[PDB]
Amino acid sequence: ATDPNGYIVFCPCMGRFGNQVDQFLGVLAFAKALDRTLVLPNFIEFKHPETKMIPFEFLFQVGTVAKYTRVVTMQEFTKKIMPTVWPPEKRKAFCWTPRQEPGCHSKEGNPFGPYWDQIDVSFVGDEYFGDIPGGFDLKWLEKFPSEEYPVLAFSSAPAPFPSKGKVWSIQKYLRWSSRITEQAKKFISANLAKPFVAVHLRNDADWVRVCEHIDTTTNRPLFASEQCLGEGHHLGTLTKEICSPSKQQILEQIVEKVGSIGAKSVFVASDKDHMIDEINEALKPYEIEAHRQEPDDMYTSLAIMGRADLFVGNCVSTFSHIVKRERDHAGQSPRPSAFFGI
Amino acid sequence: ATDPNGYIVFCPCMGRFGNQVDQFLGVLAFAKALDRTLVLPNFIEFKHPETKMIPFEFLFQVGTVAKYTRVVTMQEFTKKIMPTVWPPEKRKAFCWTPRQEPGCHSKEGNPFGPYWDQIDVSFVGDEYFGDIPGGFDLKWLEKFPSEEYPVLAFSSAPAPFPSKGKVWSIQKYLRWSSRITEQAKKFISANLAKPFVAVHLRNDADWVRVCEHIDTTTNRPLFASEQCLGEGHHLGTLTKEICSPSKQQILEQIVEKVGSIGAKSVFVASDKDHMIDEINEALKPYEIEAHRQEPDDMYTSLAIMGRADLFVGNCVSTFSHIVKRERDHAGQSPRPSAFFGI
Ligand SMILES: Nc1nc2c(ncn2[C@@H]2O[C@H](COP(=O)(O)OP(=O)(O)O)[C@@H](O)[C@H]2O)c(=O)[nH]1
Ligand SMILES: Nc1nc2c(ncn2[C@@H]2O[C@H](COP(=O)(O)OP(=O)(O)O)[C@@H](O)[C@H]2O)c(=O)[nH]1
Ligand SMILES: [Mn+2]
Ligand SMILES: [Mn+2]
Repeated sequence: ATDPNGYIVFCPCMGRFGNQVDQFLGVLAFAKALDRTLVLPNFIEFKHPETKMIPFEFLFQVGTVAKYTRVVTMQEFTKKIMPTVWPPEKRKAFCWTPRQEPGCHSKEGNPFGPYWDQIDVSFVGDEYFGDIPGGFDLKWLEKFPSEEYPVLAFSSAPAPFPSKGKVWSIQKYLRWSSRITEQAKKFISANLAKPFVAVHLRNDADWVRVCEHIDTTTNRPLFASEQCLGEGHHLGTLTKEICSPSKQQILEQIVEKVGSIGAKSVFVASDKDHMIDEINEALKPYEIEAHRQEPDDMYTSLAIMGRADLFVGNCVSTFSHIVKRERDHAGQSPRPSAFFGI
Repeated sequence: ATDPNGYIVFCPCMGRFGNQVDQFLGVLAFAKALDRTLVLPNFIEFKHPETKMIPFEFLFQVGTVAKYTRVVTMQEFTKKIMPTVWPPEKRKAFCWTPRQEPGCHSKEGNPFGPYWDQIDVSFVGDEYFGDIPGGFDLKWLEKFPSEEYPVLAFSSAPAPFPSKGKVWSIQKYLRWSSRITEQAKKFISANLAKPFVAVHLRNDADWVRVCEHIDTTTNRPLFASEQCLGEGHHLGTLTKEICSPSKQQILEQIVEKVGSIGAKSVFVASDKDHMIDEINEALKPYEIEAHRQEPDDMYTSLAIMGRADLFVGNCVSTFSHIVKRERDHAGQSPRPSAFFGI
């Protein structure tokens, strides 16, 4: 049987993987609060000639996320549930309010178009929820009953971004697929003498520009920055030094952390410059080396960093934030983490 | 001296004139609640080779709107206030939350680009307000103090659409410019024997398509439809017959209303087909005629309809809704109105 309360389906249609996971935690909480089954999203990759959709279960374990709230895979929804529960005629798009005729416009642009195209979904009308007192920070049952609205479909994730502290613990329920876990275990065993320090070096050209725009006087959250500076930055000011450490600062801090734990190796995950030769020179006095995956597979890198004896991340990066939350919440006790410039 | 509490400036960047006015009422209420001076928006026309900005005071009287809340013209803001109060470096865009790197993207598309271009404004950073409990349905003072944030700038009007019943009475404070008022008075005196019925015929091709999409089972508000069917349509179901009356239905109802008030003329405002010859044939038994402006000037048409002995509008149209609110609220007592199919 299908869920009498109905379903929620959405596109994680903002940003790259760290942003998608950040909003997905909020959506999980939203679905549980509404008591509707969540269709697990396809994640989205952009580093290809075309946008590419990745099934949830390629990356994470369905069994584990189900321990938080009721879920179904996109494949089950698409093949088994949709045809009778949600036929083309009742496929309505849900959004906050009409936007610039005025409506949700759920399939314009990228990845909005390709995401819904992938599952052969087009929308035939709009439903608005901006007038519901409190929005999605959980009337919804009053406004959208299951019989007429079996599926709530959102082209934008119905979740805050950046994520609120309240949902960070939901990362406990995102467990890497067995394939990724095994790839991580194998790389560690073959390459990384323990204890090892794992570091995230976020350093592509677009990033340095993001950091150089930091306005220290207004000191607002930027992406994941509350993971080290607290809600609304109550613990301090976000600086360029934290957002984009100098090569010198990276080396000094890696060497310090190697010393602090008696590390026997270093793992580096990077979007661009892994600094392997530079780190290796700096580590010569300790007779250990830094190691990277070739090529650098983002998911296996996240998994390796979650398994590290010590993780040093980038406080602003939502990609680092995945690792921080996993280390904080996957187990019964947190595994230690630090951040550059903190 | 300038307002120590600061300013609000915004683009009425959604839809045509009826939509812009509908959101402007909500923005007026918002500015009064925040106790900031409102920069009066340029309105936007699209029926030209390029988007065209119209100063507020070309259409409405500054003196009258000021009786509701503190306001300044765009010209005063732009020439006298902006240069010292809000220089390029502190021009931040305000939006609900980051949108697809993630941010407000306040100048992408049309009329967003041309609107801010017109006043030589570019933005250098973003501020978000989605995390403020209750949104803009008036913490704002706590989050955005006047000293650092002298000007809150919104690329989307910080107001509901369609407008809520609570702000409809603000139309009392939108009084046509003396130029428009005089044009209306002259047309009435020269052409329209009293008492006269004024009708709004919304009938361009795009409109009939809007109406044909009506889902009577879900019966949600569509544009201005709550002006005749009440909040959330508590009074009835929106039909195609109400949204887009047949020519036959238009004629029958005009003749009925002419009879009801002993009308000595009819005025027709239309976006497309004024039906003058057809209405004239139908009015032959009464020996009166229907009259239109050539060309049909939308603002003078609104003003004429506000002055009519009886107005028959289109319940779905936000353009008709301007007339309904003016007739309800400009004076001490409402002037009578009706709608096709109601
Ligand atoms: N491979 C690999 N790609 C990365 C790394 N770091 C950042 N990227 C890439 O750039 C992206 C990040 O944008 P998002 O994860 O949203 O993280 P933020 O942009 O860091 O908040 C990440 O999905 C990968 O695609 C890494 O360590 N490895
Ligand atoms: N001139 C003239 N233009 C009209 C009339 N009615 C609708 N239009 C045009 O089509 C537009 C309406 O879209 P908007 O006013 O937002 O009204 P809705 O689209 O009717 O909610 C209106 O601004 C004019 O530009 C009319 O009676 N006269
Ligand atoms: Mn990013
Ligand atoms: Mn319209």
